[PDB]
Amino acid sequence: DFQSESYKDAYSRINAIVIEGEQEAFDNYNRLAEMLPDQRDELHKLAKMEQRHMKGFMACGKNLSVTPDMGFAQKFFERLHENFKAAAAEGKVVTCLLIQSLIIECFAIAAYNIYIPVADAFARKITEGVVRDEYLHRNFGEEWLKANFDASKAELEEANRQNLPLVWLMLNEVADDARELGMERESLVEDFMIAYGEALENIGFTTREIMRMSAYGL
Amino acid sequence: MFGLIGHLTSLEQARDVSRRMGYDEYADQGLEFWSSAPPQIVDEITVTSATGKVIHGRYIESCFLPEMLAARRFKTATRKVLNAMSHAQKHGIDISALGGFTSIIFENFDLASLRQVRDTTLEFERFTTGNTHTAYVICRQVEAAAKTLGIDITQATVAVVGATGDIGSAVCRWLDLKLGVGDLILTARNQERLDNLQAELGRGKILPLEAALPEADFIVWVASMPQGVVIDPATLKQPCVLIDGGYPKNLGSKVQGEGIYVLNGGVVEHCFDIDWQIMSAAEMARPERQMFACFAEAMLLEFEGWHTNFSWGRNQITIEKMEAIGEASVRHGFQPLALAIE
Ligand SMILES: NC(=O)C1=CN([C@@H]2O[C@H](COP(=O)(O)OP(=O)(O)OC[C@H]3O[C@@H](n4cnc5c(N)ncnc54)[C@H](OP(=O)(O)O)[C@@H]3O)[C@@H](O)[C@H]2O)C=CC1
Ligand SMILES: *C(=O)CCCCCCCCCCCCCCCCC
Ligand SMILES: CCCCCCCCCCCCCCCCO
Ligand SMILES: [Fe+2]
Ligand SMILES: [Fe+2]
Repeated sequence: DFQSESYKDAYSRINAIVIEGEQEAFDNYNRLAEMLPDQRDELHKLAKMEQRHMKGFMACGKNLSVTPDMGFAQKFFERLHENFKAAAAEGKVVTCLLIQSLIIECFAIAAYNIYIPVADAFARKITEGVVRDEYLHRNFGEEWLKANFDASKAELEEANRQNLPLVWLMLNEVADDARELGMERESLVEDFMIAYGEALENIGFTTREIMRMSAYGL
Repeated sequence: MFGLIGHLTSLEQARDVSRRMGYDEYADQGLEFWSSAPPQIVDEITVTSATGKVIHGRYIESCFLPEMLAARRFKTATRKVLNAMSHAQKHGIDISALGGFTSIIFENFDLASLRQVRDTTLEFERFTTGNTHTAYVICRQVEAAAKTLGIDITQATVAVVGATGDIGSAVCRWLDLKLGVGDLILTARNQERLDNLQAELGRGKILPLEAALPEADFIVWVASMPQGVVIDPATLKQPCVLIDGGYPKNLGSKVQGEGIYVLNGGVVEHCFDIDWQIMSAAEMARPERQMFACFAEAMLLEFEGWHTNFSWGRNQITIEKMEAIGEASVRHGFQPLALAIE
């Protein structure tokens, strides 16, 4: 499993996406603080957890011979960024939570789960740690929206329709490079849908609702 | 809580069943969508025993499709089963039947060594293949069909297609020592397992499929065929009783002719309606009353509080286990599906 040549090329922008993603969740969790007063402290701790993951994944590029493409990654996330930027700037917290704690977290759970069995051993130990934190972050969105379910349901449905299609587009853009790191797109969709479905269920959506929402844009 | 882990027979059925129950997006998609689809609880079930005990259960769609095997999507098929079993466990289901090919995939791809599924470590005592009940039911169906048609089973020949299989080997053991079948034709692909089953029984002629059928008064179909084969009635004795226990059906066509009797193998009927609509999809004759024997085994384990992997692995089913599940099957109100006449 020679992890040199095109592996580093593919890794050049996959590693970038993971850095910028961990960055985006840091920002997004700090602004969610600014948005939900009686809960800034908890949101700052989760925001800090993102900080640490971002540094861990710089190391994996520094363990291989890789300098990430931060520009490609910022272009990768700009649609999700703009949607989070605009929901924040309109005070739409329910949309902000769906984007960050549901969509982005499940994107991370899927991505890392699929990564761990085919990483280099150094990257595997790091990824192994971060994945457990992402499950509790998703739990923040879940409990918030679960407690505020009736109030948030209509907006969750709208925000799912506007944002979940972006996951499919991003998973196709990044599809080729993901495969050469040993990551089948088909497994990524599946793990994403499993993680996303379970959160929607805990939030209080029914199976029929989940199956309609989870396949939107696909 | 019991669970029923199933799958559909083909993409076409997956579209129809998905076309029903709403689900417009799940019913226009091809193989690749199902290959990445997550397991889902799509039905909640309540069953009342003849004893009056009320149990509750859940149907889990694994999203496995037989076409995955023919398309060599072996890792896809492996994930469908592990994801479904993980899903049953996460929902706290005590005993779940691995219906149809989900148990075959489990054995054939050594899924036991993959019990680590994301967060979860699979607990195998929470699952059963349901195969002990299935083999018992199929044996009772041979017995009853023989009597219905005035055939003497002690002087008849029974070909078992998939004789070395988990279900097939159990059928053989019972047809031998409990029913006293005249002749047993053992039909399987792998020669070593055929030799070993013949030795274990102390009887039985091993014959490839194309030579077995013209010799058989009864053909029990319990093969792991993804697709199903076209048998011409002209190849068969008269009478010939075809008990097709395959899922998907081992008979890929409607075999009919003078002296030919076809019976859906490994199906039981309950004395009470069950509220649900999966067996409606499953194309039973009376879907409110009838179901696959493997699914009925999970209900039986739950009726009895036998929260264990009662049927597990391959070639491990005994006559004593078949008797125990059979006694419970009768007591809780289940009866083997019989030949339809008139
Ligand atoms: N309640 C019900 O109605 C149930 C129905 N079933 C159905 O019946 C089938 C048998 O179940 P199970 O015993 O778990 O599966 P197994 O894999 O244990 O049984 C299949 C056996 O039949 C033989 N076989 C498979 N394909 C062919 C073929 N094309 N031609 C000849 N022989 C073949 C194989 O022998 P070899 O090893 O030599 O290849 C194998 O040992 C399943 O496909 C399932 O769909 C199963 C359980 C319950
Ligand atoms: C025993 O081993 C054989 C078990 C057969 C496997 C299950 C077949 C019956 C279930 C199909 C009925 C309806 C399923 C609904 C699927 C929903 C898809 C969205
Ligand atoms: C290290 C694994 C790389 C997987 C590549 C799959 C596509 C890119 C996924 C990026 C997900 C980053 C999410 C970070 C947010 C964490 O809260
Ligand atoms: Fe993170
Ligand atoms: Fe996170």
